Amino acid sequence: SNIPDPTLPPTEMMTRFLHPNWYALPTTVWLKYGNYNSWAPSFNENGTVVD
Amino acid sequence: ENNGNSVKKNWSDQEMLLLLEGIEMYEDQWEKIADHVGGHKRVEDCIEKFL
Amino acid sequence: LQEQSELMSTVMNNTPTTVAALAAVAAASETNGTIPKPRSSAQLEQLLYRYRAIQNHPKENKLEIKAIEDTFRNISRDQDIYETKLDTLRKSIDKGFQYDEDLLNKHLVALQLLEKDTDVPDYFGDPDTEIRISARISNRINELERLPANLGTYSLDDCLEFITKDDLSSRMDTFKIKALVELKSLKLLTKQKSIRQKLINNVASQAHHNIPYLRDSPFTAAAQRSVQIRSKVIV
Amino acid sequence: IMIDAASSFVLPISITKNVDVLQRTDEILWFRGPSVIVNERIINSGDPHLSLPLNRNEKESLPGPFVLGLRPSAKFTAHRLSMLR
Repeated sequence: SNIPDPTLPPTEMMTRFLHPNWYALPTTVWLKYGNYNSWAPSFNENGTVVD
Repeated sequence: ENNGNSVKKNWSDQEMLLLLEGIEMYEDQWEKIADHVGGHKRVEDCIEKFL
Repeated sequence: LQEQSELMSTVMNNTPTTVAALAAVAAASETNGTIPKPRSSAQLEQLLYRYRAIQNHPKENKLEIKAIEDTFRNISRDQDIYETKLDTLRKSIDKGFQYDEDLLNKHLVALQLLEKDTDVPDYFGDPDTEIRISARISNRINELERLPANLGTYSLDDCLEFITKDDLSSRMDTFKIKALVELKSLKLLTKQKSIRQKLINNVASQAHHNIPYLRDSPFTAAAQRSVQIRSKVIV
Repeated sequence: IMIDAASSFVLPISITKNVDVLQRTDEILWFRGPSVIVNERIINSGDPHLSLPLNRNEKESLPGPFVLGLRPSAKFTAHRLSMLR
Protein backbone atom coordinates (compact mmCIF):
# COMPACT_ATOMS: atom_id res chain seq x y z
CA SER A 1 0.00 0.00 0.00
CA ASN A 2 0.80 3.72 0.04
CA ILE A 3 -0.27 4.08 3.69
CA PRO A 4 2.20 5.52 6.22
CA ASP A 5 3.05 3.90 9.52
CA PRO A 6 1.03 5.08 12.55
CA THR A 7 4.24 5.76 14.50
CA LEU A 8 4.77 8.82 12.29
CA PRO A 9 5.11 12.38 13.68
CA PRO A 10 1.73 13.12 12.08
CA THR A 11 -0.59 11.43 14.61
CA GLU A 12 -2.38 14.63 15.60
CA MET A 13 -5.71 14.71 13.64
CA MET A 14 -6.88 18.02 15.18
CA THR A 15 -4.63 20.96 14.31
CA ARG A 16 -6.40 23.47 12.02
CA PHE A 17 -10.06 22.73 12.65
CA LEU A 18 -11.39 26.25 13.49
CA HIS A 19 -15.09 25.75 14.14
CA PRO A 20 -17.41 28.53 12.88
CA ASN A 21 -18.49 29.09 16.48
CA TRP A 22 -15.02 30.61 16.96
CA TYR A 23 -15.12 32.78 13.84
CA ALA A 24 -14.60 36.52 14.14
CA LEU A 25 -17.74 38.55 13.53
CA PRO A 26 -17.63 42.07 12.03
CA THR A 27 -18.18 44.58 14.83
CA THR A 28 -18.36 48.36 15.03
CA VAL A 29 -15.36 50.36 13.86
CA TRP A 30 -14.53 53.22 16.21
CA LEU A 31 -12.75 55.85 14.13
CA LYS A 32 -10.44 58.69 15.16
CA TYR A 33 -10.25 61.92 13.18
CA GLY A 34 -8.05 64.19 15.24
CA ASN A 35 -7.55 65.60 18.70
CA TYR A 36 -9.94 68.55 18.24
CA ASN A 37 -12.78 67.06 16.19
CA SER A 38 -15.41 66.18 18.80
CA TRP A 39 -18.27 66.80 16.37
CA ALA A 40 -17.19 64.09 13.92
CA PRO A 41 -19.14 60.83 13.45
CA SER A 42 -16.99 58.94 15.91
CA PHE A 43 -17.37 55.44 14.50
CA ASN A 44 -18.34 53.41 11.42
CA GLU A 45 -20.85 50.57 10.97
CA ASN A 46 -21.67 49.23 7.51
CA GLY A 47 -22.65 45.61 8.10
CA THR A 48 -21.78 45.05 11.75
CA VAL A 49 -23.71 42.45 13.71
CA VAL A 50 -23.62 44.32 17.03
CA ASP A 51 -24.03 47.97 18.00
CA GLU B 1 -16.32 -18.84 1.16
CA ASN B 2 -18.35 -17.99 -1.92
CA ASN B 3 -21.92 -18.00 -0.56
CA GLY B 4 -24.00 -14.95 0.27
CA ASN B 5 -23.85 -13.94 3.93
CA SER B 6 -26.57 -13.09 6.46
CA VAL B 7 -28.56 -9.91 7.04
CA LYS B 8 -26.30 -6.90 6.81
CA LYS B 9 -24.42 -4.86 9.43
CA ASN B 10 -23.03 -8.14 10.77
CA TRP B 11 -19.54 -7.84 9.20
CA SER B 12 -17.94 -11.26 9.55
CA ASP B 13 -14.15 -11.59 9.54
CA GLN B 14 -14.23 -12.71 5.91
CA GLU B 15 -16.00 -9.44 5.09
CA MET B 16 -13.70 -7.56 7.47
CA LEU B 17 -10.45 -8.93 6.03
CA LEU B 18 -11.60 -8.60 2.40
CA LEU B 19 -12.39 -4.99 3.24
CA LEU B 20 -8.92 -4.68 4.80
CA GLU B 21 -7.28 -6.28 1.76
CA GLY B 22 -8.89 -3.80 -0.63
CA ILE B 23 -7.77 -0.68 1.23
CA GLU B 24 -4.26 -2.13 1.15
CA MET B 25 -4.89 -2.98 -2.51
CA TYR B 26 -6.63 0.12 -3.88
CA GLU B 27 -6.62 2.84 -1.11
CA ASP B 28 -9.74 4.32 -2.81
CA GLN B 29 -12.54 3.26 -5.21
CA TRP B 30 -15.10 1.97 -2.72
CA GLU B 31 -16.92 0.31 -5.63
CA LYS B 32 -13.77 -1.83 -5.97
CA ILE B 33 -13.80 -2.45 -2.20
CA ALA B 34 -17.48 -3.39 -1.94
CA ASP B 35 -17.34 -6.16 -4.55
CA HIS B 36 -14.10 -7.34 -2.94
CA VAL B 37 -16.12 -7.80 0.26
CA GLY B 38 -18.53 -9.77 -1.93
CA GLY B 39 -20.76 -7.23 -3.64
CA HIS B 40 -23.65 -7.72 -1.19
CA LYS B 41 -22.46 -4.70 0.82
CA ARG B 42 -23.22 -1.14 -0.23
CA VAL B 43 -20.70 1.63 -0.76
CA GLU B 44 -22.50 3.58 1.99
CA ASP B 45 -21.96 0.72 4.48
CA CYS B 46 -18.26 -0.11 4.03
CA ILE B 47 -17.23 3.49 4.72
CA GLU B 48 -19.71 3.44 7.60
CA LYS B 49 -17.94 0.27 8.76
CA PHE B 50 -14.38 1.53 8.19
CA LEU B 51 -14.80 4.76 10.16
CA LEU C 1 27.98 -10.49 27.99
CA GLN C 2 25.02 -12.92 28.17
CA GLU C 3 26.63 -15.86 29.95
CA GLN C 4 23.22 -17.53 30.29
CA SER C 5 22.61 -17.18 26.53
CA GLU C 6 26.10 -18.12 25.30
CA LEU C 7 25.54 -21.49 26.98
CA MET C 8 22.28 -21.70 25.03
CA SER C 9 24.21 -20.75 21.88
CA THR C 10 26.78 -23.46 22.63
CA VAL C 11 24.00 -26.00 23.23
CA MET C 12 22.09 -25.10 20.05
CA ASN C 13 25.30 -25.36 17.99
CA ASN C 14 26.02 -28.77 19.64
CA THR C 15 29.63 -27.79 20.49
CA PRO C 16 29.71 -26.83 24.18
CA THR C 17 32.80 -28.95 24.77
CA THR C 18 35.15 -27.61 22.06
CA VAL C 19 35.23 -24.14 23.69
CA ALA C 20 33.04 -24.41 26.87
CA ALA C 21 33.19 -20.58 27.29
CA LEU C 22 36.88 -20.79 28.42
CA ALA C 23 36.16 -20.29 32.12
CA ALA C 24 38.77 -18.11 33.83
CA VAL C 25 38.75 -14.89 35.84
CA ALA C 26 38.86 -12.89 32.58
CA ALA C 27 36.01 -14.67 30.77
CA ALA C 28 33.66 -16.41 33.22
CA SER C 29 33.58 -13.36 35.52
CA GLU C 30 33.33 -10.74 32.75
CA THR C 31 30.09 -12.09 31.26
CA ASN C 32 28.57 -12.46 34.74
CA GLY C 33 28.84 -8.72 35.39
CA THR C 34 29.28 -16.73 40.99
CA ILE C 35 26.74 -17.40 38.22
CA PRO C 36 23.83 -14.90 38.17
CA LYS C 37 21.12 -17.40 39.41
CA PRO C 38 18.99 -17.85 36.26
CA ARG C 39 15.31 -16.98 36.12
CA SER C 40 13.37 -19.47 33.97
CA SER C 41 11.65 -22.68 35.04
CA ALA C 42 13.87 -25.09 33.10
CA GLN C 43 14.93 -23.19 29.94
CA LEU C 44 18.06 -21.94 31.73
CA GLU C 45 18.22 -24.73 34.35
CA GLN C 46 18.46 -27.70 31.97
CA LEU C 47 21.32 -25.78 30.32
CA LEU C 48 23.33 -25.91 33.56
CA TYR C 49 22.65 -29.65 33.83
CA ARG C 50 24.21 -30.30 30.42
CA TYR C 51 26.94 -27.71 31.07
CA ARG C 52 28.02 -29.62 34.17
CA ALA C 53 27.62 -32.99 32.42
CA ILE C 54 29.87 -31.78 29.59
CA GLN C 55 32.41 -30.19 31.96
CA ASN C 56 32.58 -33.42 33.97
CA HIS C 57 35.18 -34.63 31.46
CA PRO C 58 37.69 -31.69 31.72
CA LYS C 59 36.69 -31.11 35.39
CA GLU C 60 39.75 -28.93 36.13
CA ASN C 61 40.21 -26.39 33.33
CA LYS C 62 36.93 -24.68 34.31
CA LEU C 63 36.92 -23.21 37.82
CA GLU C 64 33.30 -22.00 37.57
CA ILE C 65 31.87 -25.47 38.31
CA LYS C 66 32.05 -24.64 42.02
CA ALA C 67 29.94 -21.53 41.34
CA ILE C 68 27.39 -23.63 39.43
CA GLU C 69 27.22 -26.36 42.08
CA ASP C 70 26.71 -23.77 44.84
CA THR C 71 23.50 -22.66 43.12
CA PHE C 72 22.60 -26.33 42.77
CA ARG C 73 22.60 -26.40 46.57
CA ASN C 74 20.50 -23.21 46.62
CA ILE C 75 17.95 -24.67 44.18
CA SER C 76 17.61 -27.86 46.23
CA ARG C 77 17.35 -25.75 49.40
CA ASP C 78 14.67 -23.32 48.19
CA GLN C 79 12.66 -26.21 46.77
CA ASP C 80 13.01 -27.91 50.15
CA ILE C 81 12.19 -24.57 51.80
CA TYR C 82 9.03 -24.30 49.68
CA GLU C 83 8.09 -27.97 50.10
CA THR C 84 8.05 -27.45 53.86
CA LYS C 85 6.36 -24.09 53.28
CA LEU C 86 3.71 -25.59 50.99
CA ASP C 87 3.07 -28.24 53.64
CA THR C 88 2.77 -25.59 56.36
CA LEU C 89 0.45 -23.71 54.02
CA ARG C 90 -1.89 -26.67 53.46
CA LYS C 91 -2.31 -27.17 57.23
CA SER C 92 -2.79 -23.44 57.94
CA ILE C 93 -5.94 -23.40 55.78
CA ASP C 94 -9.03 -22.61 57.81
CA LYS C 95 -11.52 -25.44 57.47
CA GLY C 96 -14.26 -22.91 56.80
CA PHE C 97 -13.82 -19.77 54.73
CA GLN C 98 -16.26 -20.29 51.80
CA TYR C 99 -14.44 -18.28 49.15
CA ASP C 100 -16.88 -15.98 47.39
CA GLU C 101 -17.44 -16.70 43.71
CA ASP C 102 -18.17 -13.18 42.43
CA LEU C 103 -14.91 -11.95 43.95
CA LEU C 104 -13.13 -15.01 42.55
CA ASN C 105 -14.95 -14.10 39.33
CA LYS C 106 -13.31 -10.70 39.75
CA HIS C 107 -10.13 -12.56 40.72
CA LEU C 108 -10.12 -14.97 37.77
CA VAL C 109 -10.90 -12.19 35.28
CA ALA C 110 -8.46 -9.57 36.60
CA LEU C 111 -5.62 -12.08 36.91
CA GLN C 112 -6.14 -13.27 33.33
CA LEU C 113 -6.09 -9.68 32.06
CA LEU C 114 -3.02 -8.72 34.11
CA GLU C 115 -1.12 -11.77 32.77
CA LYS C 116 -1.02 -10.67 29.13
CA ASP C 117 -0.62 -6.91 29.86
CA THR C 118 -3.96 -5.28 29.13
CA ASP C 119 -5.87 -2.58 30.98
CA VAL C 120 -8.16 -3.78 33.77
CA PRO C 121 -11.21 -1.76 34.87
CA ASP C 122 -11.46 -1.58 38.65
CA TYR C 123 -15.08 -2.46 39.64
CA PHE C 124 -13.71 -3.03 43.15
CA GLY C 125 -1.94 17.37 22.09
CA ASP C 126 0.72 16.63 24.77
CA PRO C 127 3.38 14.88 22.63
CA ASP C 128 5.10 13.38 25.70
CA THR C 129 2.20 10.95 26.24
CA GLU C 130 1.72 10.62 22.46
CA ILE C 131 4.97 8.70 22.05
CA ARG C 132 3.88 6.49 24.98
CA ILE C 133 0.78 5.53 22.98
CA SER C 134 2.56 4.82 19.69
CA ALA C 135 5.27 2.83 21.52
CA ARG C 136 2.55 0.38 22.56
CA ILE C 137 1.03 0.30 19.07
CA SER C 138 4.41 -0.52 17.49
CA ASN C 139 4.91 -3.00 20.34
CA ARG C 140 1.81 -4.84 19.14
CA ILE C 141 2.69 -4.87 15.43
CA ASN C 142 6.14 -6.32 16.13
CA GLU C 143 4.49 -8.99 18.29
CA LEU C 144 1.95 -9.91 15.60
CA GLU C 145 4.78 -10.03 13.02
CA ARG C 146 6.58 -12.88 14.81
CA LEU C 147 3.78 -15.45 14.65
CA PRO C 148 4.17 -18.33 12.17
CA ALA C 149 2.04 -18.23 9.03
CA ASN C 150 0.91 -21.86 9.40
CA LEU C 151 -1.26 -21.31 12.48
CA GLY C 152 -4.27 -23.58 12.86
CA THR C 153 -7.06 -24.16 15.34
CA TYR C 154 -8.84 -27.08 16.98
CA SER C 155 -12.31 -26.59 18.43
CA LEU C 156 -14.01 -29.14 20.69
CA ASP C 157 -16.86 -29.36 18.14
CA ASP C 158 -15.08 -31.22 15.32
CA CYS C 159 -15.80 -34.67 16.79
CA LEU C 160 -19.38 -34.44 15.46
CA GLU C 161 -17.98 -34.02 11.93
CA PHE C 162 -15.88 -37.25 11.90
CA ILE C 163 -12.79 -35.86 10.15
CA THR C 164 -10.97 -38.54 8.12
CA LYS C 165 -7.22 -38.72 7.37
CA ASP C 166 -7.64 -35.97 4.75
CA ASP C 167 -10.95 -34.14 5.22
CA LEU C 168 -10.03 -30.38 5.44
CA SER C 169 -12.30 -29.28 8.29
CA SER C 170 -13.64 -25.74 7.95
CA ARG C 171 -12.55 -24.52 11.41
CA MET C 172 -8.83 -24.50 10.62
CA ASP C 173 -8.56 -20.78 9.83
CA THR C 174 -10.58 -19.26 12.68
CA PHE C 175 -7.39 -17.94 14.31
CA LYS C 176 -5.50 -17.01 11.13
CA ILE C 177 -8.05 -14.47 9.86
CA LYS C 178 -8.26 -12.71 13.24
CA ALA C 179 -4.46 -12.33 13.39
CA LEU C 180 -4.36 -10.55 10.01
CA VAL C 181 -7.31 -8.23 10.58
CA GLU C 182 -5.39 -7.12 13.68
CA LEU C 183 -2.03 -6.77 11.92
CA LYS C 184 -3.38 -4.81 8.93
CA SER C 185 -5.70 -2.47 10.85
CA LEU C 186 -2.65 -1.39 12.87
CA LYS C 187 -1.15 -0.08 9.60
CA LEU C 188 -4.24 1.62 8.11
CA LEU C 189 -4.70 3.76 11.23
CA THR C 190 -3.35 6.91 9.54
CA LYS C 191 -5.61 6.00 6.60
CA GLN C 192 -8.87 6.30 8.53
CA LYS C 193 -7.38 9.40 10.19
CA SER C 194 -7.20 11.09 6.78
CA ILE C 195 -10.81 10.12 6.01
CA ARG C 196 -11.97 11.30 9.44
CA GLN C 197 -10.00 14.49 8.80
CA LYS C 198 -11.91 14.84 5.53
CA LEU C 199 -15.17 13.89 7.26
CA ILE C 200 -15.07 16.24 10.27
CA ASN C 201 -13.72 19.20 8.27
CA ASN C 202 -16.54 18.76 5.72
CA VAL C 203 -19.55 18.45 8.06
CA ALA C 204 -18.36 21.07 10.56
CA SER C 205 -16.74 23.69 8.32
CA GLN C 206 -20.19 25.05 7.42
CA ALA C 207 -21.86 24.44 10.82
CA HIS C 208 -24.65 26.97 10.14
CA HIS C 209 -26.59 25.70 7.10
CA ASN C 210 -27.80 22.35 8.50
CA ILE C 211 -27.81 22.86 12.28
CA PRO C 212 -31.19 24.52 12.97
CA TYR C 213 -30.64 26.30 16.31
CA LEU C 214 -27.41 27.83 14.97
CA ARG C 215 -28.98 29.08 11.72
CA ASP C 216 -31.94 30.35 13.76
CA SER C 217 -29.67 32.26 16.13
CA PRO C 218 -29.73 36.09 15.94
CA PHE C 219 -25.99 36.60 15.43
CA THR C 220 -25.56 34.02 12.65
CA ALA C 221 -28.64 35.03 10.62
CA ALA C 222 -27.55 38.67 10.80
CA ALA C 223 -23.98 37.83 9.78
CA GLN C 224 -25.05 35.66 6.83
CA ARG C 225 -27.26 38.59 5.85
CA SER C 226 -24.41 41.08 6.37
CA VAL C 227 -21.96 39.31 4.06
CA GLN C 228 -24.53 39.35 1.23
CA ILE C 229 -24.91 43.15 1.26
CA ARG C 230 -24.27 44.33 -2.29
CA SER C 231 -22.26 47.51 -2.79
CA LYS C 232 -23.95 50.89 -3.06
CA VAL C 233 -23.50 52.61 -6.42
CA ILE C 234 -22.45 56.26 -6.32
CA VAL C 235 -24.82 58.42 -8.44
CA ILE D 1 9.45 -15.44 -12.20
CA MET D 2 5.96 -15.53 -13.71
CA ILE D 3 2.63 -16.41 -12.08
CA ASP D 4 0.28 -16.88 -15.05
CA ALA D 5 1.60 -20.21 -16.35
CA ALA D 6 -1.07 -22.66 -17.48
CA SER D 7 -0.08 -25.89 -15.62
CA SER D 8 -3.35 -27.59 -16.64
CA PHE D 9 -3.66 -29.27 -20.00
CA VAL D 10 -6.29 -31.27 -21.87
CA LEU D 11 -5.69 -33.87 -24.56
CA PRO D 12 -8.13 -33.44 -27.48
CA ILE D 13 -9.00 -37.16 -27.60
CA SER D 14 -12.16 -37.79 -25.57
CA ILE D 15 -11.19 -40.90 -23.61
CA THR D 16 -14.07 -40.46 -21.10
CA LYS D 17 -15.17 -44.10 -20.94
CA ASN D 18 -13.29 -45.48 -17.92
CA VAL D 19 -12.70 -42.01 -16.41
CA ASP D 20 -15.12 -41.33 -13.56
CA VAL D 21 -12.58 -41.32 -10.70
CA LEU D 22 -10.05 -38.69 -11.82
CA GLN D 23 -10.37 -34.88 -11.91
CA ARG D 24 -12.37 -33.72 -14.94
CA THR D 25 -12.86 -30.27 -16.42
CA ASP D 26 -16.69 -30.16 -16.79
CA GLU D 27 -12.02 -33.89 -20.61
CA ILE D 28 -9.13 -34.75 -18.28
CA LEU D 29 -6.92 -32.25 -16.48
CA TRP D 30 -3.26 -33.06 -17.17
CA PHE D 31 -1.05 -30.97 -14.91
CA ARG D 32 2.61 -30.09 -15.43
CA GLY D 33 3.81 -31.79 -12.25
CA PRO D 34 2.74 -34.64 -9.96
CA SER D 35 0.65 -34.45 -6.80
CA VAL D 36 1.55 -33.89 -3.13
CA ILE D 37 0.55 -36.56 -0.61
CA VAL D 38 0.37 -35.23 2.96
CA ASN D 39 -0.18 -37.65 5.84
CA GLU D 40 -1.59 -35.35 8.53
CA ARG D 41 -2.31 -31.62 8.68
CA ILE D 42 -2.11 -30.93 12.44
CA ILE D 43 1.22 -31.71 14.09
CA ASN D 44 1.72 -32.62 17.76
CA SER D 45 4.38 -30.10 18.79
CA GLY D 46 4.78 -31.65 22.24
CA ASP D 47 5.21 -35.47 22.36
CA PRO D 48 8.93 -36.06 23.22
CA HIS D 49 9.55 -38.30 20.19
CA LEU D 50 9.69 -34.91 18.40
CA SER D 51 10.47 -32.49 21.25
CA LEU D 52 13.88 -34.10 22.16
CA PRO D 53 14.64 -33.01 25.75
CA LEU D 54 18.28 -32.88 26.81
CA ASN D 55 18.05 -35.45 29.63
CA ARG D 56 18.77 -39.21 29.68
CA ASN D 57 20.41 -45.85 20.27
CA GLU D 58 16.79 -46.86 20.86
CA LYS D 59 14.02 -47.64 18.38
CA GLU D 60 10.25 -47.37 18.77
CA SER D 61 7.80 -48.70 16.19
CA LEU D 62 4.89 -46.44 16.99
CA PRO D 63 1.39 -47.54 15.86
CA GLY D 64 0.72 -45.74 12.59
CA PRO D 65 0.80 -41.99 11.96
CA PHE D 66 -2.15 -41.15 14.25
CA VAL D 67 -0.04 -40.40 17.35
CA LEU D 68 0.84 -36.96 15.94
CA GLY D 69 -2.64 -35.79 14.92
CA LEU D 70 -4.60 -34.66 18.03
CA ARG D 71 -7.62 -36.94 18.03
CA PRO D 72 -10.32 -36.78 20.74
CA SER D 73 -11.65 -39.66 22.79
CA ALA D 74 -14.81 -41.57 21.89
CA LYS D 75 -16.10 -41.02 25.44
CA PHE D 76 -16.40 -37.29 24.80
CA THR D 77 -17.65 -37.88 21.26
CA ALA D 78 -20.40 -40.02 22.78
CA HIS D 79 -20.72 -37.23 25.36
CA ARG D 80 -20.98 -34.88 22.38
CA LEU D 81 -23.31 -37.09 20.33
CA SER D 82 -25.54 -37.10 23.39
CA MET D 83 -25.03 -33.33 23.27
CA LEU D 84 -26.13 -33.51 19.61
CA ARG D 85 -29.68 -34.63 20.40
